[PDB]
Amino acid sequence: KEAAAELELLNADHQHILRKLKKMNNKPERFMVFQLPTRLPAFERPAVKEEKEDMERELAGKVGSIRVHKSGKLSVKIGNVVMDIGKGAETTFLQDVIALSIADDASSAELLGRVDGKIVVTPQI
Amino acid sequence: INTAQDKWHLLPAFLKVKGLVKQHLDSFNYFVDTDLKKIIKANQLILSDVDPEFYLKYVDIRVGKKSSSSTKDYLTPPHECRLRDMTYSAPIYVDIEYTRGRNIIMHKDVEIGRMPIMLRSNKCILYDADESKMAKLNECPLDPGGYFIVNGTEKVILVQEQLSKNRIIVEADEKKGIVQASVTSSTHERKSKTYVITKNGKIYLKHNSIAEEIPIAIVLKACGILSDLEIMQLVCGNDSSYQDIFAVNLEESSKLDIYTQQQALEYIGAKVKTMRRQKLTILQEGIEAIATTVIAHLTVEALDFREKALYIAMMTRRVVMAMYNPKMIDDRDYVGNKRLELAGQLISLLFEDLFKKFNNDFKLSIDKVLKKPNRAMEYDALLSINVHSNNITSGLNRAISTGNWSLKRFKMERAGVTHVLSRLSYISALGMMTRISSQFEKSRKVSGPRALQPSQFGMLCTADTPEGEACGLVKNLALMTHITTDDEEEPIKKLCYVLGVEDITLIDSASLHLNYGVYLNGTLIGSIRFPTKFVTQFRHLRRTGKVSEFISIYSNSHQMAVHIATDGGRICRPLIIVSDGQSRVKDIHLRKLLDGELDFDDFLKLGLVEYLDVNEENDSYIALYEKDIVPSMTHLEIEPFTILGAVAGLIPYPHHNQSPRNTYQCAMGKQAIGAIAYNQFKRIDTLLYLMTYPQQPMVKTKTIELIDYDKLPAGQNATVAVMSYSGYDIEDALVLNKSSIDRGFGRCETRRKTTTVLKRYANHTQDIIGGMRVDENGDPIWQHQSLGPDGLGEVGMKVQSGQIYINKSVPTQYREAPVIYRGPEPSHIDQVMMSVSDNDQALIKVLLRQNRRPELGDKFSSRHGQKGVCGIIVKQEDMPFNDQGIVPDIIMNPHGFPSRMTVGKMIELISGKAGVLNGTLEYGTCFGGSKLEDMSKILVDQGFNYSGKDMLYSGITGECLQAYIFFGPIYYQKLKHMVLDKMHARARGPRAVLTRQPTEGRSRDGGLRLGEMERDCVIAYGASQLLLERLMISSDAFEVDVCDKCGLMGYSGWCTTCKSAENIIKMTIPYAAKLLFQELLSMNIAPRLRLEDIFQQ
Amino acid sequence: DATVPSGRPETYIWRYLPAPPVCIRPSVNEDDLTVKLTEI
Amino acid sequence: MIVPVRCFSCGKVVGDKWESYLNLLQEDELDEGTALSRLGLKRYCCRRMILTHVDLIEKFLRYNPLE
Amino acid sequence: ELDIERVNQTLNFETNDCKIVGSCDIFTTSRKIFAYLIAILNASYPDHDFSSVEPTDFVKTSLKTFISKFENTLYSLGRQPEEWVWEVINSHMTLSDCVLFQYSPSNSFLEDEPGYLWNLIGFLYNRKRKRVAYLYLICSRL
Ligand SMILES: [Zn+2]
Ligand SMILES: [Zn+2]
Ligand SMILES: [Zn+2]
Repeated sequence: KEAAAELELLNADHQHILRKLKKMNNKPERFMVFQLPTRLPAFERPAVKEEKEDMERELAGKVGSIRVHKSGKLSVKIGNVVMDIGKGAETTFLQDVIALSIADDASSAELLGRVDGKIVVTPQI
Repeated sequence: INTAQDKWHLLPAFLKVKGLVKQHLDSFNYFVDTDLKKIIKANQLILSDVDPEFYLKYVDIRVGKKSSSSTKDYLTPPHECRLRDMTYSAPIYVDIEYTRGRNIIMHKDVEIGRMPIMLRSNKCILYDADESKMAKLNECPLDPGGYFIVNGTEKVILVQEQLSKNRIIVEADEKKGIVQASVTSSTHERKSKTYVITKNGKIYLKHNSIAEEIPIAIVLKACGILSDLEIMQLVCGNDSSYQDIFAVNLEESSKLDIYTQQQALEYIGAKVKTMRRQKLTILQEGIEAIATTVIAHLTVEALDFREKALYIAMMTRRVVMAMYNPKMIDDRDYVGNKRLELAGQLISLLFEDLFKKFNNDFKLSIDKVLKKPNRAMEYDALLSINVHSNNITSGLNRAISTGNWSLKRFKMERAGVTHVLSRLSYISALGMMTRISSQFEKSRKVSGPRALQPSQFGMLCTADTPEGEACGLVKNLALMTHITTDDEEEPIKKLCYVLGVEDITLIDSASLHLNYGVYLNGTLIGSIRFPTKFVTQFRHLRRTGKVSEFISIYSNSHQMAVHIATDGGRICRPLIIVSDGQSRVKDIHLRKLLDGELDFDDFLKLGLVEYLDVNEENDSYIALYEKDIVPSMTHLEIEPFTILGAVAGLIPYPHHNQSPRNTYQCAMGKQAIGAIAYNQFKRIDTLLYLMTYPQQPMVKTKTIELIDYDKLPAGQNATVAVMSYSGYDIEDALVLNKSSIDRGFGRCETRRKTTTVLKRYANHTQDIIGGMRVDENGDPIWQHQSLGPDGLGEVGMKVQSGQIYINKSVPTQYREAPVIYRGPEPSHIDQVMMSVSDNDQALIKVLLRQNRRPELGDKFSSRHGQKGVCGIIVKQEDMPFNDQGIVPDIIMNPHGFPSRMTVGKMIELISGKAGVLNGTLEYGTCFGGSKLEDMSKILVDQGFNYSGKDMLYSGITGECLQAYIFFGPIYYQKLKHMVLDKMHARARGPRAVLTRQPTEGRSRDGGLRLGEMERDCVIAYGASQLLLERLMISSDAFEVDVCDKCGLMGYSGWCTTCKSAENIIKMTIPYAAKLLFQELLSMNIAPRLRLEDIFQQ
Repeated sequence: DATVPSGRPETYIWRYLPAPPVCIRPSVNEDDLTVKLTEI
Repeated sequence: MIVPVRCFSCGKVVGDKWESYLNLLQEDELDEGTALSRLGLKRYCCRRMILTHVDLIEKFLRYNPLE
Repeated sequence: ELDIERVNQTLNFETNDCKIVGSCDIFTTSRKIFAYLIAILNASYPDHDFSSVEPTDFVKTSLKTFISKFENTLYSLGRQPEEWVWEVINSHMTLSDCVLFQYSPSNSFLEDEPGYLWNLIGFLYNRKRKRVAYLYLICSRL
């Protein structure tokens, strides 16, 4: 029964990730730390989905897409590999902000924003 | 053509490429190919303190091959090393980088000692020998290998099992000793062991490098966790029942007024021992005690004490759960909590410390030339290597041969690490392999480690164990098992973050006990939100072989954890994966497995079968047969009879017997005698019991097909009439046929070796072999009848009880010290071997042969634990006979069946009888075999009764017996316990020079001890002069001279402490009481005898 | 009970030490006691 | 190691029926139980003499001095 | 060498509450020999001057009398002294035709070392080979 309970809670976290992403739009300087895998597919050449599946950074932009499925779910695809997504850290209690460090002589701690939550993306093994 | 009963063919596919001695062979192959490098790299460089420029570093290492040689070196073959009493070994070629003069020089192929190599491993010459090369090298291809030949004696390193090393184990009892071990062991970077104990309801932290134990709140503050609310959130959570239990430990931190990590570290900085070298502060010490002193496998490297603080917090959460519920404790005897330490692991402990002590003793002699004169005369530093290279050889050889384990660096003093390989049977050589030792054999308890656990289903053999003083402390591994190989875990850790854990430095300590946390080898790593999706995607990476097999993941629920173990020494067991109620191995795969292609480990790569750990069997639900697969199953047994090991597969129909009976067979299959090897006539061993005409069992087993037992069997098929006869078979005695023994039923043969070494001495004089001593003409005297001209006895001649067969003489006078055959029966010389050992001195081994037949008193047994002795031998016209005229070879009493409940012996006889009438050998394999309802079909087909009961006539009176006699072939095996080697008797003989009582042992003249419990018996009879005679008059009587005024004992009728022979009385006394008094006078007490007259006046 | 002349309490201090007979400690190889007496 | 000359339970001579037992199985092949009856081993005490005989003299003779 | 290493492995051991450390060594580097041995003493213990006690107690005793109690103390320490040692030190030095000396003064320089019990120091001068062995045994207590 337990795999069904984690299915509906992921289904509960898929509406809960859509509200907290759409409400967060255009509220300035209010962030969300969210976890990607350490190694990404290559983009000078596209590593195909089953090849990135096997072995398991400077980039430009428009590297992926957060697709909203018609049924109830969401799935990040980057390049051509397809990942799955869930609000999967915890309901955090410790309060979180983001601070920019400056190296040597313009030395400043710029306070950017405040973390809403944390969502994770895993490869769809 | 293929069906549900054909998946057992994976078991010959498993054992083909693996074998049964792989836990010895793979470990030694791992050591000489991987772990030799990881010892050289751990201490590569030699630093000369005098002139810190003359360094010396070892580039790499290899055994048995020079780098310039394209071929492996010639080794003396393993059988020649048995005969010449050498050590079967191989040279360790290191090559070296050193400094000489003013430039550095590489030198190639320095031999540093010799490594005693295991048989059938990579460097052994028996590796891939095609059974015609075995014959040239005089080796048996059915020999298992897996052992060492050290000084001729073949020695096996047993499988040791320890408790699980780097994991947490919770104990408890009444009086509240809730202790928590964690025996930390990074190789010997540190070897440490912490505790956590509750005293007075207050949690402490004991460690053997601390003066007095630290409370628990001021040691998490010694780590980074100092907020003192999160300590109530790392060990309690939101559980209100646990917040009461830990709240006493909070205020104790305030009671010592400890509030910061600076002040917390300074508490334990003044509690340490072994302050030696640096004179650093208590801050610099207390921050070092958390670095690499308490939990040593979790070394910290920087400021972040987070995951180590989370370690001690998750230890003390398991304490608080144990205080609340006292049943949340860990079984110390559970098989998942064990690690099996194999032979490569032990030799890597041993070879490292000798290479430590090599490099220490080479450094303290590399400076004994530098600080001495002839400064300009440089030296190559490679001429003192052989000064200490005979300590690598002699320390490896001694520790295997003695079995002693003296490791100064590692601090372990284990005894009984090795054993001599047993050559009683073919089964003894294979039962001494697959054998597991334990740590409990120093201190005693009741009903703990001696009870078998249900967690050894398929992992350990459920019947092969000794009976008596070691029942359940020696144990045996099953057929389809595998011991896990230890592998790297930081690739496995980095796979966990990609699969969706988030790191322990990223997670809030408040909400940590709401999600399952993953545990890579007991260490908390992250916290997954969706665990069963994480576990399913980790099996799927293992079944596709991306991440390795022998990497087990299991999702606990009460701990709410997801454990991932990858360390070595776990016991796996292959199972067939089922999915959605359907076994994944279809009949197309068994069709491919039979006809050559797609072996075992193609069933692993293609995702069909799977190794399961003991722990991963919790997260499973395993079907036994294909008809039992319900949709909630997740595995299927390859074959259920592998619950039993190698020795317990000899039993026919074990599932019909009672279970203590199947355990007595395992001890007695190793004791039965038959064929040993194919070079059993080319070998000269200490005691070798053979059988003349051994037969393979009529009822056999799949398990003895696999281990090739029916090519070197130990026993004969006796015709057995189960009936009561002659009254000489009452309580386990068995009636025997005389005409069977005359034809060779049960007739055996003993072989014994005798080694003399003609040692040469420092006086340049040598032991010599004498000559034939004739008398009165050219014929020998009695003691030289079997001698021959060169003093070594002639091959084929009969030696008997007093003659000489090696006439050696020691020193030019020669003191004659020949060997004298002192046996109660004669024996023919069959093999005299003249050779020279390694140190160039003579070595004579003489083998002596003796034929012997069943006497009254030899032990026979069936394969059902029914040991028995021969009670009478009967003339064969006195035996009962059927219509065809068959008489039994053995008659067995019907009274050994009802109390012992061996119904599987009643099926061995019918399957044996129906099979021999059909012409086919039958099967009595466990949970299967041939069926009684169609063995009784073959048996009516001939015209015999279905039940195996025949109408026998009486041999004595001629008449029909009034019962039908259960009659047919049982396989009997003859044991080594023979009454010729057990009957002994002593009238008078040698006495021990101290106690002057008769000597000890059997192989002396003798002396039977009458001790402390039969003395009690004859006091109870009141027999007082027997007790006087049996204890004093005929054990140690001693006429002594006491003095009457002193009470001390004088010599020769003369007292010494008063110089007079005047009042000396002469008495008879036990000599042990004389020896007592003169040991009391030396301890400065004086037992003064007060005497008196016996007779009234 | 110092009526016996060995009663006296100073007889419990090792002034003199008896060397035991060689029957008590033989030599097969020196004995453990024989090597202790010489050391004393 | 080599075939017993006689059956143990009867004394029927079975040592001359090992060389001929292997020829009935190897050529003109039979199913090991009519090759016994063709040699004339009726009693089961005599059939078990050569059916469960493991012949070890052939393997022992591989390890002699070549001579 | 190897045999010298063996006979030094003999002479270094420790029993229950005693620790004996001594060895033998042979190297070529009665009026002129008085300075020839104090340099051996200085190199043997580089923390005490031995140019001070010049008219010392060199008991010029028989080497057979010396090896007698040198063997007796190995019986007395549970060692069972192995005889080949006395050929090995012969085989490098020609033990027969040589003279023995012994630094045993009234108060030796080890009485101030804590844990000192007794010593046995042997000098074996050679003439044809100039090979002096410095056989020394220092029994301590720990
Ligand atoms: Zn007296
Ligand atoms: Zn016969
Ligand atoms: Zn017969």
